[PDB]
Amino acid sequence: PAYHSSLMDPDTKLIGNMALLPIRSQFKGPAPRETKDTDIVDEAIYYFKANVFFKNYEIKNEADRTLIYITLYISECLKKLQKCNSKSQGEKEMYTLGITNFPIPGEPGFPLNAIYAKPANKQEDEVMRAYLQQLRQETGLRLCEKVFDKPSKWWTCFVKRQFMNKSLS
Amino acid sequence: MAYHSFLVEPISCHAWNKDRTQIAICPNNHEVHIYEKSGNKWVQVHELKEHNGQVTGVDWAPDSNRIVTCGTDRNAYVWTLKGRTWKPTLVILRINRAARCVRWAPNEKKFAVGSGSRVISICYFEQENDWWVCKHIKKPIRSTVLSLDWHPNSVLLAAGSCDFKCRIFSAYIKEVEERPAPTPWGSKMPFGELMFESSSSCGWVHGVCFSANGSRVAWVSHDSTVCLADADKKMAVATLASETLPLLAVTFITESSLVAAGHDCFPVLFTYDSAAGKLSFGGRLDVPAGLDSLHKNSVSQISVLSGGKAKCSQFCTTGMDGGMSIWDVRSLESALKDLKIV
Amino acid sequence: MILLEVNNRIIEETLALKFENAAAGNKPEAVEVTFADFDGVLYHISNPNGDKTKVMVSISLKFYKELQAHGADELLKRVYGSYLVNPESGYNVSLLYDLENLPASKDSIVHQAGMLKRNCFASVFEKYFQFQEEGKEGENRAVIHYRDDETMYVESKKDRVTVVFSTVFKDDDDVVIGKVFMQEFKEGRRASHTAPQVLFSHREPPLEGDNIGYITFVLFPRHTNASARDNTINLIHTFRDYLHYHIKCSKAYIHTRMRAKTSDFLKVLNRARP
Amino acid sequence: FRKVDVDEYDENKFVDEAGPDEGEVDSCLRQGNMTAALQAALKNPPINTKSQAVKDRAGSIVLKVLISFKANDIEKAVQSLDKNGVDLLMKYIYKGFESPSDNSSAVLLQWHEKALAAGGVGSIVRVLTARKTV
Amino acid sequence: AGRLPACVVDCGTGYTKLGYAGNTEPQFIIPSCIAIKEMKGVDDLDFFIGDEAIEKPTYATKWPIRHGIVEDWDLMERFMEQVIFKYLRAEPEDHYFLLTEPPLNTPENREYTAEIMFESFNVPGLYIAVQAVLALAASWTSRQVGERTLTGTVIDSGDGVTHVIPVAEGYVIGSCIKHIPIAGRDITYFIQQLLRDREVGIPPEQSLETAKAVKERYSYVCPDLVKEFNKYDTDGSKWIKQYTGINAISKKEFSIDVGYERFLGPEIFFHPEFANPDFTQPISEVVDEVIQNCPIDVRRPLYKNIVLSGGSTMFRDFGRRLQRDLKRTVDARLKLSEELPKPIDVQVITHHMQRYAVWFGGSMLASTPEFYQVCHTKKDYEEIGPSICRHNPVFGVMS
Amino acid sequence: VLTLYAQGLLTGVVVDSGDGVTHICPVYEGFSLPHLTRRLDIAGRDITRYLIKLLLLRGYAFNHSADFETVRMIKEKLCYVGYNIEQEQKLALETTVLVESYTLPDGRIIKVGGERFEAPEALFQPHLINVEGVGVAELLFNTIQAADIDTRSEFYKHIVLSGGSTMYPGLPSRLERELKQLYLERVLKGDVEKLSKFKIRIEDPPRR
Amino acid sequence: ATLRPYLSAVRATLQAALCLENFSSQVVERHNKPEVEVRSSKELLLQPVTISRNEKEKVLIEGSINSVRVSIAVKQADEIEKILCHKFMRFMMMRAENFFILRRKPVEGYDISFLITNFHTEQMYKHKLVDFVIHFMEEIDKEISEMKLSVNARARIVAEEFLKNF
Ligand SMILES: Nc1ncnc2c1ncn2[C@@H]1O[C@H](COP(=O)(O)OP(=O)(O)OP(=O)(O)O)[C@@H](O)[C@H]1O
Ligand SMILES: Nc1ncnc2c1ncn2[C@@H]1O[C@H](COP(=O)(O)OP(=O)(O)OP(=O)(O)O)[C@@H](O)[C@H]1O
Ligand SMILES: [Ca+2]
Ligand SMILES: [Ca+2]
Repeated sequence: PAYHSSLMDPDTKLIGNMALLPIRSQFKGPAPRETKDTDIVDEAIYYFKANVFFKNYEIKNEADRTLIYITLYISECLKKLQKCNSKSQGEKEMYTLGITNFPIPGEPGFPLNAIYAKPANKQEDEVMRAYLQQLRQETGLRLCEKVFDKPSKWWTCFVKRQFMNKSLS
Repeated sequence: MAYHSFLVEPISCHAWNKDRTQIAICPNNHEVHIYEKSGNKWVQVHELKEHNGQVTGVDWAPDSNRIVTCGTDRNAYVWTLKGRTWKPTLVILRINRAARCVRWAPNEKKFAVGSGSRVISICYFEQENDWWVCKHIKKPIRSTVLSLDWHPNSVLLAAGSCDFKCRIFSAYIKEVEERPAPTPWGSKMPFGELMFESSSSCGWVHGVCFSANGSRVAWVSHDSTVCLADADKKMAVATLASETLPLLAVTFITESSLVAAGHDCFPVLFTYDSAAGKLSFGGRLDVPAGLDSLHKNSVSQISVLSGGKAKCSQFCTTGMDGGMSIWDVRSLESALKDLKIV
Repeated sequence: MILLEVNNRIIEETLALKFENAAAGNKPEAVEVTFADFDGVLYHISNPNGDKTKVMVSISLKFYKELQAHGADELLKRVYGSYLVNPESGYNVSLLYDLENLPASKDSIVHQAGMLKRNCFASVFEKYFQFQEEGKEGENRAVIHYRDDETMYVESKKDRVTVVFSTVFKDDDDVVIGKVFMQEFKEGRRASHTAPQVLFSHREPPLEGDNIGYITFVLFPRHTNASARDNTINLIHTFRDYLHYHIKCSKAYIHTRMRAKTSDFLKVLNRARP
Repeated sequence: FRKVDVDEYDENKFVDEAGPDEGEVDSCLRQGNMTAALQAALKNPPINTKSQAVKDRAGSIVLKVLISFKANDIEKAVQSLDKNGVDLLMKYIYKGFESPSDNSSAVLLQWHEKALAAGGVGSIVRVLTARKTV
Repeated sequence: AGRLPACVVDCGTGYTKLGYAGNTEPQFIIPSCIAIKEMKGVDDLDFFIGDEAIEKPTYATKWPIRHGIVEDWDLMERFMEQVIFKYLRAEPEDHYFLLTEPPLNTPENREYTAEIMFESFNVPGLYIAVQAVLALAASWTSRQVGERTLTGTVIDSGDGVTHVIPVAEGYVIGSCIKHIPIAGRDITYFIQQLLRDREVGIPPEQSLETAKAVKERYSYVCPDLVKEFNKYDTDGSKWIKQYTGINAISKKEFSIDVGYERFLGPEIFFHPEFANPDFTQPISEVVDEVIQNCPIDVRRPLYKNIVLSGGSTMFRDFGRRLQRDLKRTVDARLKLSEELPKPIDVQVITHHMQRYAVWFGGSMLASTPEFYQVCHTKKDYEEIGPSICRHNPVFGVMS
Repeated sequence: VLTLYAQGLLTGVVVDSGDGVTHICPVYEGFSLPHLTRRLDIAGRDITRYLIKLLLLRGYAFNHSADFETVRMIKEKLCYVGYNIEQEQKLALETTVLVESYTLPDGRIIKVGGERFEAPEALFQPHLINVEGVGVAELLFNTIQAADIDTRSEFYKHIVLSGGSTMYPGLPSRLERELKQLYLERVLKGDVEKLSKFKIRIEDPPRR
Repeated sequence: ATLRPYLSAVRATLQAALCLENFSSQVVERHNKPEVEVRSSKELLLQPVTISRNEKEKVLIEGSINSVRVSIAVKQADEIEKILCHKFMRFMMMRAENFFILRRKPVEGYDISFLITNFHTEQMYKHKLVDFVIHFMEEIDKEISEMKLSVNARARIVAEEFLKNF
């Protein structure tokens, strides 16, 4: 079957029913500081190529909702990164993409409202907003060094594919 | 004239209740469906599932509102309405072949079942053991009994069989009725006594019928002939050979006018002249798939819906085509300015 | 396909793949094949002594001695020369190809290998076409039993060579259908006045049972001379299998007709349903 | 013990319950009175004889008359018969079909066409229904 | 067996395997198609079959067989005309014939076949073997198998749909058969898309040709997708292969990089969802499902002998991957029970003759004396009729 | 005994055929007579098993352990007892009147014909299924002949059938035609004219 | 000139004979058999009749209360016609289950036989069945002539193709 995150800790935090998982990042956001050499973003990028072909994904825990989200976002990055023409130019569209306000759980336009819980109030809304942007910024950064050799056709080839047939857009 | 299709498969047999508000039909099945009329539509209201073989006959006792059925499964069941459901009561007929036809006696105290066992089972109810018992009329039946019809006196019974004969028997059951008054057919009527037997020796007798007062019995044979014998002219028999296919069902509509239908797929009229003692063709009653008749297959049953066999105003036909037609004598008379009844 | 092909596809392709590989430098694959041909012919392709660099093609004809009594060996040696070696026990003619020593143009040998059977039949016809061209009359006729119960007779005359076939019709009916095909061969000159004359009997053998048919082909110098000799041999030695083949294809055709008429009938019957 | 068809001796089985004047027919036939030949040749049929010979004889007499007629004179003859006559002709027309010889079936098919028109399919039915026939 | 070997013919939806009994491989493997013009004279004879019937300018190509069953008898009967007189070159009256059939083949189709073989070609004998039983006979050639048996689960995957067929003592448990909407064509179709979204220069009219080549020349089944995906990105040079083809029009060479599709292609057997929306069940589960449906008393014999047949089962490690995944499903299920039974031996046999397992099994049986005894003869056909071909007594195991 | 009590009797020979075995239980004065009570090794399952083998020769390969309950359905719905085997084999061989469609649990349709009467024929010809014996009908004959001459006629006029395996359409008629045969040979030693007097009717009541 | 009259007599005879009705067996308990086949109750069998065109072509019609057997003697002018007719009739009889009114074997003395039962006349307009038998008689005559020509037509091309290659 598909690949599920194994970062779910007995004491991991939650922002909605998504898992507020640590990330080794420098961008601002409520993500806990990460010690270990790998986080939910490295797990997402490592599982992408495989998982992207799947249509049915069983949410085992809240860590999977965070994983799903990142997998969907990577597809977004490829669409843009594809039309780029240098690792430096790619780094630009990556910041610009990370900033844009993509829809979030509970809004018209978000792909999995039946699976992701909606922010219960204005604070959760702001926290979640910020956690997603932090993930996006860091995702797009680490993903930008992979995709570039010249954006490798071995990543560009996925632009047309959608995890579970969904799209953050 | 008025045709209605209940299905495309055969309607093996039918029976209307007292009011002609409901009709039971066998859709070529092991079961019986009862339809009731609502406005200008037919609505199915019941399903009698009990026979474990095709139903061959159905008769509805008017006053007691009891339906009786017989089938190839060798059984017969009496149906009684308990609230909103019909419950069946098994009747041991003691036959080893399929039942073929059945008719309630006019007094509703007993019914008769014709079978392939070459016998007629006369059944009646004994309210001292709570069960239906029967007596068999055996001699001189040599083949399967295709049709039956009671005399208005609930004692004499007409029967047609594959041995080519139309007979009249006494079906007198002392335990439910009084000794019958004399009749031109004879004065002695002990159970099983053969009152009359046609002489012809060819053609299966598909249908038999007594007139309103019962002094005349008519039957139709496979050799495309129709006959009438009246006890008043010393049982003389008038005979008419047809130019068309065999008739399968017949009924009087007045003392001297018959209506029959069969493999030609349409009803016809026959009239009898007492003085001359001769039968005459009265004409086709259904004058205009691939056919120019209402029914698209053989008409196997006909029955009077109103006016009795003495002055019928409307009659019904059901056929192998699944259709049921209601004919109005009065209308038929207008539509056909040169028609002559009685 | 109306005319039956003269070459054996199994032989040709078995060889072509082997030469293609030998020529490419690959290590030889082992080969072991048994197969047949019309007239009770059995072939065998294999690696003698398991030496995969050597491929042998052998043929077995139950009537070989009769062909041999009419120049078969001499003719076969002319065509195959050194590829022809001592016959494999159980067979009559064996061809041997050293994969490590093939010619520049192979197809020439691949094509000739494919006609092995035909070349075994060749000499008997060249012998009599020869007689006729040298007016050597009186010579004994050749009798070749190409089947357990069918026979071919070849006799040369002053200006014509005759080939008479004694073929069998297994089914009692197949004889009739055969009379129809022969009747047409019989009047073929009405379509090809120069083509060979065909005579046919039904039980009675010519001057040269219920199921025996004698077909006689009269060949003229324009058919047996050195220039039309080969095409003529390619046609006459297949005649019998040509006739039986077409009789069967005739029955197959009638089946498609019967399938059509029956299907049509079934359509009408069902339209008779309410 | 199963080879004996016991049903043969069953007492519940069913059991069922002569000819024209040769000269008389030739008289009408010779004197041109065809219609009279027909009616005479259909007089007193061998319906109660067990001998198939006396029956075939009557068949021959009728068949002789049937062939003697002229295509254009058949309808006239057929129409002269009473329904019972038409019935009887039918049985004969059908009996003749059983012995085709010298194109007799050609004339019997013409007579059939006229008898049918006169008696209707019912006359055919009564041919199938007979328990004792010509 | 007399002087000549019998003819063995296995007609499949995509390819027909024909040859003579005794041989190890078929003498001809040709597309099961026939090209006709599109009937007076001999126009019924103007047709070609196999490859010679695929690209014929003036001829309409047809496929007489759908889902392994003959859909057009006219066309099928002619196909046999050339199979016998053109390719095999056998006098049909001198050779017994062995034909094959799919399990869902009706006894009616069997009589239609016998009518054609006896009425048209006059063969001296005919036997119609079930494809699954032949696959099991062919596996006997395998090392993994010690004693001959005709009880086993057969996985037949060719070109149409794949079938999980259970067989007990020679007869198929037809009521327990299961099909899988994934086969040779589906895999090529999937590899084709993987090539469109990445490689360039591929001649449009040769897309399927290239996908099918790559499928049979570079594909295989891997144990894990991410690890596999990682081996490629971590070393590229050792996992990215090169396929060059011939531009049919430019008559020139065009090369593309062969990558992920190598293992993603066969994967659809285990993750159908990758390419088929209407089907999600992994093959290992269907095999498990079929076996659990069979009588208890024969489930272990079935698990112990999962034989392969068909070109689509030729992918490297297919058997290994099937045995692993099936051992897990049965191991887990057997664990829950214990929580709330002797371990079940799951064994998937693989051999060299798989690409043509049926034909091979048929060739081996038709070379034995028993085959000639169980074969229905011409005398039998004449006296009893085509119904004697309804039942073809199984043979080969008991002795 | 209980069976006979249902039809208001005390004396008579009962033929009970179920799923496992068929018995012929004579009863006199209200109590069974074990000294005559014989047993027939063939019954329900056997006939179902036999139907499976017959359907195999027709091209239908059912699995004895997997489809046993399916064939039983077929057997109960389409099988019956021939009255005259010769006549039955003529209908199967020369026509399609006996052919009936039957849908299997998976949707596939099969045609069943002559095997409809051939399967139940085991009850009368045990050798068809490799079982030595005489056949339900003939067994019945002996049990009543090897008994009290005075109570022999009484038994013959009181044979009752019970058990699901006695529901085959035609069974009663086949027994009667078979008893008359044995009675005409092994008793009347040949003279047909005395056959008529031999009274015998088998009660095949509606229930049980 | 003699076909039309012949088919008109056959048609009238079928219409008269195809007047059937469901009949449970009076001989065998709960059985139901085409009486014209088992013939176990003489009173249920009608009189066998024949309609002949000539000494060769004819039709035999056997009726009973629930079934009718019809046997046709086809026209066969020569040997090739005889074997063609025999193959076609055999072709159809082998397929009698799809041809539900066909007999697997004809009555001795005929080429093909029908068995029309009450069940057939129940779910199929009898006049349509009558039509079919008449249509069948004509159509098989034609198809046979088309087969005869085909064999001859193809025989000629086959003889020419071979001969013209020398
Ligand atoms: N080496 C290979 N690896 C993977 N697939 C292969 C290989 N060789 C052939 N195939 C595929 O096998 C399939 C054909 O197999 P096969 O001949 O068994 O099927 P078939 O019998 O013609 O059709 P079917 O069995 O579905 O009715 C084709 O899809 C072909 O591409
Ligand atoms: N209509 C039928 N026709 C023939 N056989 C039937 C019919 N109905 C049921 N059977 C068979 O009868 C058998 C079951 O009968 P029954 O219930 O009397 O057996 P049982 O009493 O449970 O066992 P036993 O009588 O052998 O001790 C089964 O073989 C069943 O298939
Ligand atoms: Ca296959
Ligand atoms: Ca019991």
